[PDB]
Amino acid sequence: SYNYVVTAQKPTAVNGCVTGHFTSAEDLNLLIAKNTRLEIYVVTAEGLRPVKEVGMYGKIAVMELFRPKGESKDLLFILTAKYNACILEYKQSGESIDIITRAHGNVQDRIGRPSETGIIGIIDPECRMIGLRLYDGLFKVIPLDRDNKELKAFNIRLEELHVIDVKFLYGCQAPTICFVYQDPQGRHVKTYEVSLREKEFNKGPWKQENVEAEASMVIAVPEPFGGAIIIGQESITYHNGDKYLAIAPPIIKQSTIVCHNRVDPNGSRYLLGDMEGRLFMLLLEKEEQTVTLKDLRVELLGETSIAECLTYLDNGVVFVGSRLGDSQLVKLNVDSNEQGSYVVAMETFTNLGPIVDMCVVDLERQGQGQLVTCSGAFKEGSLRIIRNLHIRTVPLYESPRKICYQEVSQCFGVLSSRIEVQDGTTALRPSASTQALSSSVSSSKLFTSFGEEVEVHNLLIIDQHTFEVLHAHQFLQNEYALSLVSCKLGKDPNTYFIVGTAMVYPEEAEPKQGRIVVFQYSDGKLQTVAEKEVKGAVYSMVEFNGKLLASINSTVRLYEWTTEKELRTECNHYNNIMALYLKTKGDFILVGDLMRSVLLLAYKPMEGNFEEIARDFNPNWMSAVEILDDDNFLGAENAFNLFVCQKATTDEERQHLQEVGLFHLGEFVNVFCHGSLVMQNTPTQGSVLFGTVNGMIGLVTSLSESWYNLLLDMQNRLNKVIKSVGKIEHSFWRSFHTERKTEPATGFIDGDLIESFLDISRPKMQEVVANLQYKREATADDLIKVVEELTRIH
Amino acid sequence: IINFDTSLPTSHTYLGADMEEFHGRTLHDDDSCQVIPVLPQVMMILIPGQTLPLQLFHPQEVSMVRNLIQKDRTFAVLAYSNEAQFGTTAEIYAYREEQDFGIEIVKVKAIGRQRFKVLELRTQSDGIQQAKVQILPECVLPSTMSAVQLESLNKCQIFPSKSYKWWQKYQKRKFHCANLTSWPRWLYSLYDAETLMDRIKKQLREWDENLLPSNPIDFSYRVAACLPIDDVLRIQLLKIGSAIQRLRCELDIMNKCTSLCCKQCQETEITTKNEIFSLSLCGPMAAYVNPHGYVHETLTVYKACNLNLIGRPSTEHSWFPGYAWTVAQCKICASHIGWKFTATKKDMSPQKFWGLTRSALLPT
Amino acid sequence: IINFDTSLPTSHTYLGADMEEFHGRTLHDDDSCQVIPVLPQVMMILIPGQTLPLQLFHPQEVSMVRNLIQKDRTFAVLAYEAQFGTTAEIYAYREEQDFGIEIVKVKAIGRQRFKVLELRTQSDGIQQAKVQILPECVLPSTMYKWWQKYQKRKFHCANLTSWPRWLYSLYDAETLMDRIKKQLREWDLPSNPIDFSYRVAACLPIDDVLRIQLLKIGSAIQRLRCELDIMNKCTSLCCKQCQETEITTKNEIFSLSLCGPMAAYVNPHGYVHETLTVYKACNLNLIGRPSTEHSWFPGYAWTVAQCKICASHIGWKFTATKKDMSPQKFWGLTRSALLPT
Ligand SMILES: O=C1CC[C@H](N2Cc3ccc(N4CCC5(CCN(C(=O)c6ccccc6)CC5)C4)cc3C2=O)C(=O)N1
Ligand SMILES: O=C1CC[C@H](N2Cc3ccc(N4CCC5(CCN(C(=O)c6ccccc6)CC5)C4)cc3C2=O)C(=O)N1
Ligand SMILES: [Zn+2]
Ligand SMILES: [Zn+2]
Repeated sequence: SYNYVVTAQKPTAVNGCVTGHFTSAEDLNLLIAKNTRLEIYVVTAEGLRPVKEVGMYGKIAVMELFRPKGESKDLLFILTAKYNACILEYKQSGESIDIITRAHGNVQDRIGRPSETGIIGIIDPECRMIGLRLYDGLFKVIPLDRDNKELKAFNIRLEELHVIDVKFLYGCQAPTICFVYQDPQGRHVKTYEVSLREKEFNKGPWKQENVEAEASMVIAVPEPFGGAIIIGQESITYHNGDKYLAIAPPIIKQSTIVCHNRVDPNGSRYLLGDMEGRLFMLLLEKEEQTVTLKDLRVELLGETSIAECLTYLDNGVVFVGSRLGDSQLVKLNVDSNEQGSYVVAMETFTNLGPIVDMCVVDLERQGQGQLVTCSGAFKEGSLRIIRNLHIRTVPLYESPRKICYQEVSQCFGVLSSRIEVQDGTTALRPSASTQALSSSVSSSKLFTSFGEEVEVHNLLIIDQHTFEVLHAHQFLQNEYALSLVSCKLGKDPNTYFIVGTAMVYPEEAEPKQGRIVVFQYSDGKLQTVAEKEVKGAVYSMVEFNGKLLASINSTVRLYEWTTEKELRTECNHYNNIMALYLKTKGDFILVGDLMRSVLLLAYKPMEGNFEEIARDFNPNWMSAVEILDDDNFLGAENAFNLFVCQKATTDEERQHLQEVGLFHLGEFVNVFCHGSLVMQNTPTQGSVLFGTVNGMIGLVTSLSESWYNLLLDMQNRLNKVIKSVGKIEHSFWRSFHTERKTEPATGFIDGDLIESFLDISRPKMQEVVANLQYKREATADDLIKVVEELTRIH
Repeated sequence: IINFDTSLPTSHTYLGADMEEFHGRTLHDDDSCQVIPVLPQVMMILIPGQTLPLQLFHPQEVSMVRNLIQKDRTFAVLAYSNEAQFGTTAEIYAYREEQDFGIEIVKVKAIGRQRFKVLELRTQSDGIQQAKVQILPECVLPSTMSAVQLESLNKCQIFPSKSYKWWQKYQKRKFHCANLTSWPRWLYSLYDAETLMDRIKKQLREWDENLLPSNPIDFSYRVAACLPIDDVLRIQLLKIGSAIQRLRCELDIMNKCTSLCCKQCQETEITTKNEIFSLSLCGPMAAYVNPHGYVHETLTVYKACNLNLIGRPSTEHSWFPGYAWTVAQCKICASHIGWKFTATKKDMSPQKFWGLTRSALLPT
Repeated sequence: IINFDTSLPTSHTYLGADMEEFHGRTLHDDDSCQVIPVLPQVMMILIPGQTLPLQLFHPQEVSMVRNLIQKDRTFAVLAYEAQFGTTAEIYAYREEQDFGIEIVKVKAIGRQRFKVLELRTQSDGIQQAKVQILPECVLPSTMYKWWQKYQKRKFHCANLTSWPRWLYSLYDAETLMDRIKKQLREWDLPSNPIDFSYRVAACLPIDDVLRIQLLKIGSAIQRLRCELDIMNKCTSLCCKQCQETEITTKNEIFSLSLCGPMAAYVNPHGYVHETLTVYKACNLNLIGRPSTEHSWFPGYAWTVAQCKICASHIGWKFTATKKDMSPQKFWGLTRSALLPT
């Protein structure tokens, strides 16, 4: 197969952010790594002024600024999820700006296990080295002398396998790392010194100590305090040799603290962010003797969006980078409002991620598709309407899970979940499911502890013009609503919302009970028309030639809509695999599970049953599947890959799917769906939009062999002209990647690389197009036409 | 109450002491192809990590094993389904030749290491088969959350371990970032190695009141080897290549099974799954050798029905030291089902159990 | 040509050494009626004079044997319901604790026939048969060159009766014994016709009912005649289960022990097999490995053999452990698994 992937929406989720002096020695700069995009803004009194945006050939996992002696302005160290490490400089001359790669390399180890706490990266305050923690038991040191342009790095054996967090301590003449680790004895802080001359560890300056059982965060306090601050779920403690302080404030006991940022360069104030969206200030009280820390205290500053990271810019202005919601710029006041909150929101940066579901609808009857997506989670949940790129937000204040569109009723059916607290049960905030115009509760006759969280699931009918919540139907207690389709069944002319559910109880592992409920939205209200119990969870459902195909645990079942308006079984097919993914085209049914096992059944209408046309089982986590056409099946695979499988005259060979395409997308695709955002009515056939966890929307189409070969040759020619930031190979970037498995990319064209052909100057175009055969010899003026025609598909 | 030393059966002391022992595991790259001798008379499905004793007397196999001890101490055991498509390589880890009772017999204790698919068999001039096979790898998958995990709470991936509320906290905290995907936490729990292993441990302990390793791969292999299951599902588990899939299939098979009957007359219920108890530390069922070189997959149960005792008790070559055996056979059709083991001393326990040969039973 | 000492199988050296022996004979009266214990498990038509090796392990049987050595050393074996039987007298005995239990291994030489009057049981589980000692109908004289003159002399007076001279030559102990001995020359004895007939009857492969017949036959001449009819009638031996799988013929039968072509041997688990030795056997597949453990014929290693049509155990293949032995190989077929044709 020959496919072409392009990005219609770049990633929006902020996975990291730092602040420093990068662009100049006087301007204050904010650097944001979203997924693969680096964004450099200049901090100004008016807000932010974006100076540059760059694309990396890798997922930024570590990003830190540092200034070694003799460097006028900060350098930027970046590490990617494939372990490409680079040190970069910001070089400017006039209106031209570009990023110099001061050094680069790959710092992977051919053997070893990646940590279960993840990649950790740090820089010594004196810039004497860079320390990484990638595999258990090994601490990788990169000396930072200017002759290390290849980033040669050496490992050191760590006797403590389970390291939680690590930092470089300030005020140390010998590079010292303070880290928190866990053993069957509990959790302990421990400090080492690092010797580059002897290439090994030495005893640290102060002794090992025991800390909270769930202590998980380490802060390196600058001078004159020094020492470190260990933060857990109950207490905040401070260790510096002899000095030892501890507090157990009651305001942090509700949620874990997952990010921090120093506010003052002397270390007197810190900002802390919890999991739920609370923002605290931690204050270090200073006493003069030498200067020693007097006391600690925590003040709840307010509530922000669920913060992935924080950074204090200046003048009481804080940027909150969020993965689950829109990023924020918030002001910090000296006195609280009437609501007792010190935090005021100033600006909001849109974030479509995570996109868990979406649908293509032509709302305006205009021939231009629009994309409605379910974004965010918890209080940040939202609906997004995306069109040709313009985005409109509709906040729900609860998690949206599934979405479908009904034209006969002009409304969207959205599954949603909200978290309540057992106290009966109580809500935490007003949301769409509780602010609906009309509401109902499931009254089916079929079928804990204080303070615990419980999930309440709802079906919301939302108008398509104002996006007001017309109706809200709450399901049974302990009922998880999994699927949602809108379809006509049998001879009946009415359209329905069909919801598949499961009954989940903590004492049971695999659901044994579930329902298929049929709702009709008529004259402003919702009504259950049928309800069929099932011995298993209804994981997915589709409409199949006017019948209903549903996946119940390890079974696939065909239902018919009887004249009495009840669901009558037609046939069952049993599989070794749970049918999480259920796709239909024509009479062909694609069945997938979470372990990459793919199966292809077909329907024999005369025989009225299902038989296995083809099969392809191979252990790997699979996050989505799609049917490109009768023969080709697209899927998203672990490590952020895309695969394309294909359907000898031999029965055994004919029954096996052969993988014909592999690609590394660098994104976690949540949903595939057929559609487009461009005026309907090509060199390309088909259009599949996919949505990912980081908010990036992509398009996959199919090419001809002539076009595929032409664009592949263009790719190989461009990979020799384009200067990749960090000097990462594009062919290395796009190589299909998996745990200890790496293959070259095949069957896919990187549409972003191709579409970058226009940006390069004409001399570079002349360089690229030389000796390329169009059977005429090609010319840049023809490849311009080709690339424009390819770019006009989104 | 049990006080019998559960490490005694695993030693296979009935073969004897002073046996030569070897160390040094010999592994083959997990996707290549190799030529391996096939033991002719071993009609048994061997699963990795499972001991296999043998007493070989044919000159063919004796010469083979004498050669093998001087080379890679590895042979192949084909998982015949009726006709071989998959098998397991066994590595010799104990060895001794004797000239007992007028012939040279070589006794070897071997262990299953790797699985393979059978590409071709070639019957050498010796009447022996050499198998050209391709090694199969163990597909070890990462956590389902490693791809979608949020960095800021990667610090919360290390748990203090010491119970139900603990597993509820475990599900809540490990699969938090399951909110980013399109599936719930409980759905991901059905594919987690730890939860599957814990479920299997509990579900076994429901049968065996007095009731395994810690890594998921060894756990899955041990559970597959020690189940009261027929040959078809045994091969099904053998050809499954992932620890998670193997654990899930083991849990399903474990739930479904209900009873065991006599194979020649299927309506004669010999026992039920609740009598199965583990008298050895290797599990409820294990492979032993009788004095004439026939391997029996004996399953220990507490109570058996419709069995007639036959012959004198004897403590000769006993597979469970400290116990005798009386030949037990079905009372409806008089077909051998196993032996009835009894204590030779007082103060021991159990004073009675039944070792049923797997090939004489049929699940139902 | 045989160099193998044929007196080894008759001594049952597989039951071990240091076995205590009981010299002296005990016999009941010719017509007296006595009550005798019965071995509950052993099914066998024991013929007088025949040796029966036993290994009893049941507590009841061991107890009763222990109380027999105190009394007369006799017990009973029924023909099998049982109308006839034979008493068996112990003459060698031992008790041991081998392999976890108390087992008594003994040897019993059948002595006298009897007809069962009553069978009674005891709470101990063993049975007592109140029986009558069947007597023997010894008869007087009814009236090649040496035997030509013998037939000339002994049957002259036949001219005075209504039967020819030659016909009385078929009902004489000496002529019939000569014919039987001449027929046994190929295979390989007591002179008194009773003992000769008893020894001949116990070494035939015939099925059970024929043996019950011969046991109930009350005269020496009649028993000899029936034995000869059988030796000249039974042509082949076939699998009992199949009834058509031919195992061997009467020409291959040979006497490897001085007791005759057939003899009773006990295996390690106290099972009595009546083994017939033969040079050649057919239609048999060998199972397992050769072994010399508990070998009934010292210096030979046995190998299970079973019918290839039905996989029913027929016997064992004995193969010499050392070279320069004669015969190098032979077969021992258990009579219980055969059927003459
Ligand atoms: O805890 C335990 C459980 C018991 C187990 N045991 C002991 C044992 C001993 C011996 C044989 N045999 C199997 C083969 C064998 C069969 C019998 N034989 C004939 O000649 C023959 C065949 C048919 C009819 C009459 C006689 C000798 C050869 C002997 C098998 C076994 C066996 O499984 C064990 O070792 N320990
Ligand atoms: O010259 C000779 C000729 C051979 C003869 N021999 C040796 C011998 C040894 C042993 C048994 N056995 C008969 C009873 C026995 C049967 C096997 N066993 C199971 O457990 C078992 C049963 C069925 C299937 C799997 C295993 C143990 C008990 C052992 C019988 C015999 C016998 O006849 C002899 O002594 N010398
Ligand atoms: Zn039976
Ligand atoms: Zn037969």
